[PDB]
Amino acid sequence: EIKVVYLRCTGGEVGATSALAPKIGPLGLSPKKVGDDIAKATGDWKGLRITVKLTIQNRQAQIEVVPSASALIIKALKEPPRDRKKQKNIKHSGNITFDEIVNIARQMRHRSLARELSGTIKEILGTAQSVGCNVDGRHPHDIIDDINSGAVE
RNA sequence: UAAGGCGCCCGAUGCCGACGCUCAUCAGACCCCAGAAAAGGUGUUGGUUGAUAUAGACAGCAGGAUGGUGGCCAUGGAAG
Repeated sequence: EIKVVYLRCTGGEVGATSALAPKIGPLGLSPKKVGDDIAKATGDWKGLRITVKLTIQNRQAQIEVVPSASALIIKALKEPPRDRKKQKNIKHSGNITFDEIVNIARQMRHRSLARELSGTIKEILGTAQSVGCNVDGRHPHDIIDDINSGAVE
């Protein structure tokens, strides 16, 4: 029977304290094989958590990845992924390109949960500061960039 | 007449007294004088000052009460 389950996975980094045997266990597939297939499928994040769905069947489960608007910004921030020790105050420092902002805006538009494309850029800029980064100036300046200099199609 | 008094002891309001204030399960009641403070009261009576009201109050009841987002630096999970 077709069943969907949502897992806030670690991504490519394989987890030791797993919460996968509580859910997939009564469904049928080996939860250690569950943890191994998810870590191979996401891949390109390798440092980030993604809320991925698992469209499971009776014989084997399959993988389809759903990135969030906050999940796609930290993806573009090319930072070196570190070791397990996880040094404190990792809060990111860098510059994001303005083309990538429309790239999620077109991606959020295809996911079809938003305002028209003009309104998509503000709800991704409203989360860019929630990611904790700036584009040559924070969203206060981007409100200035939104009005009378809108690069919207 | 003074200072004191004038329900009764106890002489004098047995004034058609005036206007208020206060309810005390510890009421209060006249210099020296014989007993109380800080603090507090949505008890009640005054005031002071500043805001709210046909561009609609204050309660009251009944309705949205979400959303990018189940935000992330993330803690096994924290999605108000």
